[PDB]
Formats: sequence, structure tokens, C-alpha cells
Amino acid sequence: HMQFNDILAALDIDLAQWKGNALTARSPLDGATLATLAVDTPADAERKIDAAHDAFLKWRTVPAPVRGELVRVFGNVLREHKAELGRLVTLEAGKITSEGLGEVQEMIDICDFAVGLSRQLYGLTIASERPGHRMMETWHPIGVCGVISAFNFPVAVWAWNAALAFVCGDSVVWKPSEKTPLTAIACHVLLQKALREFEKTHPGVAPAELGQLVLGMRDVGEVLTASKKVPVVSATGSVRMGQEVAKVLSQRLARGILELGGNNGMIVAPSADLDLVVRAVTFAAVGTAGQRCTTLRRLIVHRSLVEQLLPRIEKAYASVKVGNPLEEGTLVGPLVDRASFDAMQKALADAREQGGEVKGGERVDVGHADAYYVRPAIVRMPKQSAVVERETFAPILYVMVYDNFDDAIDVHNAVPQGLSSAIFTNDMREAEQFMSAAGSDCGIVNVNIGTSGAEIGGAFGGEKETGGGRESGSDAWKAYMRRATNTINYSRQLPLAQGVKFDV
Amino acid sequence: HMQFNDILAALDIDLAQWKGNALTARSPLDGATLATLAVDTPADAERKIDAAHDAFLKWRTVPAPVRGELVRVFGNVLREHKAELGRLVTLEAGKITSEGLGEVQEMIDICDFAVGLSRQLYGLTIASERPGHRMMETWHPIGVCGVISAFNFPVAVWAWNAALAFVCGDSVVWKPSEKTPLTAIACHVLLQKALREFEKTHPGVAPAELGQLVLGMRDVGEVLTASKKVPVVSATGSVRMGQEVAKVLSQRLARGILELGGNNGMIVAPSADLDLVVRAVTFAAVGTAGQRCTTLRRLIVHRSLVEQLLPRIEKAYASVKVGNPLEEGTLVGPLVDRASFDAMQKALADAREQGGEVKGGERVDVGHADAYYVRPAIVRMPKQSAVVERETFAPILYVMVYDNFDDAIDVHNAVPQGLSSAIFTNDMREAEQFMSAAGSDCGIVNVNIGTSGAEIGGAFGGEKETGGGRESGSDAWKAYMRRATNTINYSRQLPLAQGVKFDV
Ligand SMILES: NC(=O)c1ccc[n+]([C@@H]2O[C@H](COP(=O)([O-])OP(=O)(O)OC[C@H]3O[C@@H](n4cnc5c(N)ncnc54)[C@H](O)[C@@H]3O)[C@@H](O)[C@H]2O)c1
Ligand SMILES: NC(=O)c1ccc[n+]([C@@H]2O[C@H](COP(=O)([O-])OP(=O)(O)OC[C@H]3O[C@@H](n4cnc5c(N)ncnc54)[C@H](O)[C@@H]3O)[C@@H](O)[C@H]2O)c1
Repeated sequence: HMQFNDILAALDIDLAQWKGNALTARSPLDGATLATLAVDTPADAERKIDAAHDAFLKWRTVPAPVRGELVRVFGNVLREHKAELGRLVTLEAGKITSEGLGEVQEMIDICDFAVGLSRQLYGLTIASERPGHRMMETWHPIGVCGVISAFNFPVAVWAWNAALAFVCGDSVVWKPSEKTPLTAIACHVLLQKALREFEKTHPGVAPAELGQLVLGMRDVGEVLTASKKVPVVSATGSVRMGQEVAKVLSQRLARGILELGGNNGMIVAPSADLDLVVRAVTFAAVGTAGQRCTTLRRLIVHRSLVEQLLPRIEKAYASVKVGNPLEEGTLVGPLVDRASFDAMQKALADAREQGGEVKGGERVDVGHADAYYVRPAIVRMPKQSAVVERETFAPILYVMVYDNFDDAIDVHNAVPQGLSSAIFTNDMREAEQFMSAAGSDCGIVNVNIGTSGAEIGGAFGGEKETGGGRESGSDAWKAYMRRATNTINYSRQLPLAQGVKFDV
Repeated sequence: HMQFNDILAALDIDLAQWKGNALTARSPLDGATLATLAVDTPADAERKIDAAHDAFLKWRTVPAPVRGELVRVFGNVLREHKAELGRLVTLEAGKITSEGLGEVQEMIDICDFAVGLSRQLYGLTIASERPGHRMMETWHPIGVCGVISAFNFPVAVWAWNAALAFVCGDSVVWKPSEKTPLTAIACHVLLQKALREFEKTHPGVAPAELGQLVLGMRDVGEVLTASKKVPVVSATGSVRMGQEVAKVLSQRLARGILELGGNNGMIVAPSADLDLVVRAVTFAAVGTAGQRCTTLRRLIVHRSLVEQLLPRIEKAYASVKVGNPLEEGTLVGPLVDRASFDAMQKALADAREQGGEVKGGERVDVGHADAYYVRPAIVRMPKQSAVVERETFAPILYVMVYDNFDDAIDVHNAVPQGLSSAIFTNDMREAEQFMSAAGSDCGIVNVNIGTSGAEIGGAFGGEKETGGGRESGSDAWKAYMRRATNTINYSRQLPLAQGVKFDV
């Protein structure tokens, strides 16, 4: 049990430098104010973008393996402060202590992955059709990387973008969610510590302005997306946010990494391991109070399994501990705020109007009118009606029955989102069909592991309204750089004159 | 010498099936009407998009090597009709006979390249951190591929997109420039011939509606870009077109391959091979009457070379034959239309107001008031002023002097476009600096080969206002498919209960 001021002190955060009376930093745990903060003006945001661009001009000529060493040092700083940073994630995002720790560990893991990439950043050498010419494809730092992040992963989304961007020779301007500024301040402070350690061993190499933190409301978010000095913006959030950002990027022909909403489903086929299913369903649907973008929200269960499987899931649901995420034993912490609670209860009301039968979903009183805890809900639906197609960012699992596998695929694919997906089956034919071109239409398509089944090494992102961006693994790093095709003529041969007078 | 009706007959085009009184197909050679055509209504366009989507649903499960066989057959059909199709390109786009032939040969070359890709389409198998799990990245046909193309490469741009899209399991809906419909009709007719040959050896495999041709004005172009059944649109044209298309794509969170304008420059450094430079400059600047998107428009010449080099370029310029592109000896055919001529003369007027000294640029009378031939212009400019930053799609080469190499790079990079670029030097240090992160900012960056130096095997496209899309070589094919990250759990191990009641 570390108090809030102990956390700040252990992170070496001096709140006096960030205090103000513009932005209230609230804890979902009890609704209490953690601190009140100053915010950037639009002009402040522009100035920070100018400084990040100057930083980029220096950083882009630093050898990438040297750039990776800063990221390696940053990984070690995060390791040293993992417990306190994780606790801050719990206080501000409301997730249980182990998920706070787990989210910081994701930051650390991507640092080490990016260190590996810092010795790669592979283009190609390519055969040329021209005699005495050589051809290659090279990759180059692109410029300032804007990062717009959501409340629910307040540190790992930024780390995923910044580790890659720094290794790729970019500076970063970060505008975190106005709901989670304190975790962002902490990350920024820990980065400054990394830069100080790196400056000891690499004097003059890293620009002090490499990472920028912009705190505030829509006005500074709009400065960032409209800035002609920011050639790529990674934007994580709602579908509506992504549409608006993409419109601004398009107007100035800039690049987007769009990581928008999910509405993730699982098909449970007749041969599924039910002992495995009941656990995988429960944990993916109720984890983080249904506030992961990969949260399981749709369950498509074969008719032969309903009578066996559903009472087991209901039994697990009822035994899940909802409570303050600081307590040992808690599995489900609070929803982030009232708007989230209201949208949940509205979704459930819609579900009932649409023929659904709701279990769970009621509010859990913890003694605070401005803290919103709920029992996870599981809703038997006669079809995948309008409410099921909405992403309600809350623990609601809609259950639909299917008979024919092709029909289950169609139902699975019929929502407008396309982030993650899973099939539980032991039949290799169904598993492969689900992963095939006519199967799941999502960016993440898993077999016998739930919809949060993803790791550093894989490209992370989705299709359809999820926006098409990819982060983290595979060659996602290319989105932080610009491709060049180079043809080099080392021949002394002159082109044919074609009757043109070239003689001296 | 093949007459127009001979060309149609040899291509097996029955004009009676395409004739109408909506769209006039005009030849830039003499301004004459070649034919008057029917056009698609918005509803026609929607119906064709529906048919292409149905075609996609069938084609996406055809093995890619089988899909490549259709493209191989298409390549052979193009070989058989190369002379006549090339002649049609000359009549409609106005380029000289060898460039008409050369453009069709690009279609043929990309077919064979796509045949190779049809046995690849590589994703990854990737280590997983989870015991008893396997992870991989797979690629899948994405859906209908919209293709919007420009007048000046009326057949190769479509071929570049369609060869890859077909091999990648996509259908194609093509809306060619309203300025070059007849070349598009020919390509579509030749594709139908390929489908008939393929149907003999592969009965029932390829959907008849795999390729669609949409002829008409903005109204059908806007149906295509707004269609929710078209997940990717490849758009080749002006910067303004690309901005408008990208806005529509963004609103529905769809993917763009944007191939917009260039404003391509060459740095000539003190050690350059001047015999080589004078030829490379002349051919890249005046070729196709300055109507390539890679046309050389800006020359940044070291002061020590000006007195030697510029009279040699002027001498070559004056000897260039401007005339009807059907004539042997012609190097420079006509501008496409009056609007192009007027914009050229306006640019030259602006250049003079901005201190420039113009040579060439006057109209060449060929006896037709509606045919626009010009002498290529070369303009000595005191600086890279406002007119030089505009892309004027005409043969105007602006010449700026430089002293310091870093300053030349800044001037080279100061325009808003970013397609292709070149440095002519024998100094390896300058050549590498130009290709480095702080060098040319373009998508194509060449050494001792001009700004049209590109080939099938390289990714083709640019940065900045050029829009960021890539076509043809390297892994450009990924833009026609959707990535999936697959994690497969084949372990029998249950997750920890975490105190949740899972027992039966
Ligand atoms: N795809 C992913 O990787 C991923 C990861 C985490 C969360 N999410 C999604 O995020 C959502 C939950 O996060 P949220 O509630 O914070 O979303 P949100 O859209 O309300 O806000 C996300 C961020 O965008 C900013 N923003 C909003 N509108 C903006 C605009 N027009 N211009 C500039 N900035 C703007 C916000 O200030 C915030 O920083 C869910 O839909 C969830 O699925 C997706
Ligand atoms: N980047 C490349 O690979 C490449 C290749 C060839 C040409 N170009 C560029 O193309 C331009 C010359 O071609 P152009 O004069 O035909 O260009 P353009 O922009 O006038 O037209 C291109 C195509 O877009 C269509 N179009 C225009 N506005 C549209 C809209 N709002 N919605 C839908 N469709 C729309 C036109 O009908 C035509 O088919 C130059 O700028 C040149 O640099 C680029």
C-alpha cells in the first residue's frame, strides 16, 4: 500500500511543476480528485511541435543502433520504477494491480524489441534491369510522430509508438487522454531520466526535446493533427475520433496509424474444449471491466453446447469479485466515469427492448456516488440486433446461438468493427476456415485463445471501422519511416542521341 | 501506318457497342473527334461495383498461383496486340510511337512480375512467447479495388494496379480519365479475351465480372470513391484530386493508394559527367512533352558548370523535333489540350515576372487550332520562386544555380511535391549524402540516372504532396490485401482460476 504522494515521490515527479487550475485529474476508484493541473495553450502546443521538429533534424542522423541504446536505457528505467508506475495506472485507469504491472511490462518488452529493430530497419537490395546500375530500397526517419492515446491503456500505447519512433529516428509529440494525464507525466519524467543517463555515456547525441508531452483538451489535440510539421499521427480511440483525425490528415496528405474501436467476437464450435472455453470467455469478457479494445463482447455458440456451457459461464460470472482494484481478490474494478456507466445501462435497456435476457449488469455500491462499479453482464440475444453492433465500452457479453458454421462466420463478420476475433474448436478444418480468406475479417484472428490474445512480436490492429493501422510487431515499424527507391548508375555509357545534337 | 478503324478491328473492338452521344473521345494530335461514346450513370456504376464485389467473393478463394495464370495469359494477349494498343496510346495520349509501345510493354512486364508474386504473397511465421502456441501473419484478398487513373499513362497505371490486385484475389473497378476512354475500352476488351482463353483451361474458375470499366465524368468517379464495397482505391492524378479522394476515403475509413503530382529536380554537382548530364537532362525534361509525372522540371546546377553545361542543353533543346508523334523523327508530341497549353503559357509569364529568362516555349503551328504543340522551355531563374514550386504539367525546365551542397539539398527539398529526384556526380560522398536521411526527401532518389529512372521491381510513388502511395515492386502488393495476425493455442493447459469458480 503506497499512497499517492509516495508514488509521485518514488517516480521523482514534482507536482508543483505541473499543478494548475485547468485540468482535474480524477481517480475512477472513488471519484476523488488526485490533482489539478495546468494545460498547454494552442501556442504552447505549436512551440513544442517546433522543438520536436528541431529534435528530429538532429536525431535522424544518429545511427539507429545508437538510437536503440537510448531505448534500452529507457527500458531499464521502466524496470526500476515498474511497481510505482503500475500503481499509478491502477489509480488513474482503474485496472487491478496485476494489470497495472502487466501494462508497464508491455512498455518494457517493446523497448527490448525495439532495441533489436535498431540493428535492422531492413529495406532491400533489388536486381535492376539496367546494365551497370544497382537498385535498392532504403528507409528513412520521417519526422515528428504525433501520438494520440486513449484512457484505458494510458502508458503502453504511447510506449508502443515511442519505442519504435525513437529507434526509427523520429521525435514524438504525445497528447494523452485528458482522462489520464498523471500516467503521461510519469512516463515523460521517466523518459527524461533515461535521457540524463544516456547523456552521460553519449554526450551531445540525443536532443533534449526528443519527446514532448502536450496536456489539454480538444484545442491542442487539433493543433497536433493539423500541424504541417507532423507527417504521421498514431491515433488510438473511438471510431468517431479516428474519422475526424483521418479527415484532417487527408487534407494535408499526411499519414495516419488509426487504432480505433473493436467489437470482438468468439465462435464456439461443437468440438471445443469447454473447460478451456468457460475460462477464456470469462477472462476476456470481464477483464479490465470490459474496457479493453480487444474485450470479448460477442459470443456465437453452437446450439448443441448452450445448455452445457452457458450455466458454467453464468456461474463463473457470479463468482467474479467486483471491487476496489487495490484489494487483493478484486478481478473487476470500476468503469472510468459516469458517461461510461450511463452508456452501459442504456445498452442493456436497448438489449431488453430487442428481445434480450440480461443477467448481471447492476451497479455495485462502494460508497461513492461518482465512482461506477458494475457486475459484468451476459445477455442472451435472439439475434445480433442493433445494440450488439454498437461498441459499448463496458462488460456486456451478447450471446447468439448458431447452427451452421458458414452462418456463424457471417454473424461474426456482420458488425462494422474488425479488431480481434477467435474460434474455439478442436476441428482443424473449422480452425483453418476461420483463419482463411473467407473466414474472420479481423486484424487479429485466433484459435483457442481469446480476443486479447496478442503479443509484442505480432502486428497489432484491425480492419473495417477499426481503421487499418498496425502497431508493435512484424514490420509495423515501416509506418514510422519513409520508403525511398534508389537507382544508381555507375556505368560510363551514354544514352543514344535519338538524332538530338549533343556533340560539342 | 494503321488507320483508326484498323486499330479497332485488330483489337477486336466493336465500337457500335460503346458509341453514344455523351462523351467525346478527342485526339491531341489534331484535335479531331475519334469517336463519341456512351457513359455510365451513377446507378450503372453502382451495379458494376455490386457485380465486382460478387466476383471478389468467388475470386478470393481461388489459389493465388491459379489467379496468376490468368494474369500470365493476359500478358500474352497484350504481347499479341502490342503494336495496335501502343498506336492507340499514341492517338489518345499523344506520345510518340516508341513510348506508346514502351507503355504497353510496362503492362506486359508487370504481368510477368505478378505471376511471380502469385507464388509468394509472403507473410511471416513468428515466434510466440506462449508455450504450446504458434503465431503467424497471413495476408488475404481485401475486396473490390477501385482504380482512378490519369490521361498521360492511360494503360500502364491500370495494369500496375490490376495485375497485382487480380493476383492478390481482388476484383477491379476502373474509372479511367475521361480524356482517354478508348485506350481503357481496349484494355477491357483485351482482358475479356484473356478471360475467354483462361475459361478454356480453367472452366468455372474466374468470375466473368472480375474486371469492371466505368466510363464517365465526376459523378461516377464519386460513386466509386464513396462506395462502402470498395475497401481500397488507387488514385493517380493531381494533388487536388488526391486530397478530395482521401477525404472521402477517410470518412468511411477506407484505404488509399495516392499517386499524385511531382515536381522533380536534379542536382548537378561539380564532378558530374557532363556528356551524360546533357543527355539525361534533355530526355527527362522534354520526353512526353513534359507530361510524365516523373518529368524533370527543376535543375540545380553548380556555379562552376553553368557556362559549360547550359549552352549544351540549349543546343540539344533547339535540335529536338517537335511534331506529330506518328512521324519518324518526332521526339516531342503535343500537349493534351488547350487548358494545358494555357497553363504552360501562364507559368512562363509568371516566370518572367519573377526574374526568369525563358528560351523556347513557343507554340508550333501544325495547322489545327485545337491541337497544341510547343517547343520545350528552359528558364534561367534567379531563385526557386513561386512559379517553380507549382507543378506545371508541360515541358518547362527551371534552372537554379547553387554554390554549397547543403544549400542545393534545401532548394531541392523546398517544393511541396516529393515524387522522384536525382543527383549527377561522381563523388561518392555527395551521392550517398543525397540518398541519406538528410538528403533528397523524395520517394525515388537516383544517382546519375534521371527522374524517370524507375522499373517494375521497385516500389513506385512519392512523399509530401505526392501522397505516399506505392505501386508495382517490392512489397507494394500488400496494399491490395489485408493483414491478419493469427495466434493458435494447441495446448491442453487451462488458465489459472484466479479464484473464479470454474468447477462443474
Ligand atoms: N485499436 C486499438 O489499439 C485501441 C487501443 C485502446 C483503445 N482503443 C479504443 O479506444 C476507445 C476508448 O478510448 P477513449 O474512450 O479514450 O476514446 P476517445 O475517442 O474518446 O479518445 C481517444 C483520444 O483521442 C482524443 N481525441 C478525441 N477526439 C479528437 C479529435 N477530434 N481530434 C483530436 N484528438 C481527439 C482524446 O482526447 C483522447 O486523447 C474504444 O473505442 C476502444 O476500442 C483502441
Ligand atoms: N504519382 C504517379 O504515379 C502519377 C502518375 C501519372 C500521373 N500523375 C499525376 O497526374 C497529373 C496529371 O493527370 P491528370 O491531369 O489526368 O490529373 P487529374 O487529377 O485531373 O485526373 C486524374 C483522374 O482523377 C479523376 N478525378 C478528378 N477529380 C476527382 C474527384 N474529385 N473524385 C474522383 N475522381 C476524380 C479524373 O476523372 C481522372 O480520371 C499530374 O499531377 C501528374 O503528376 C501521377
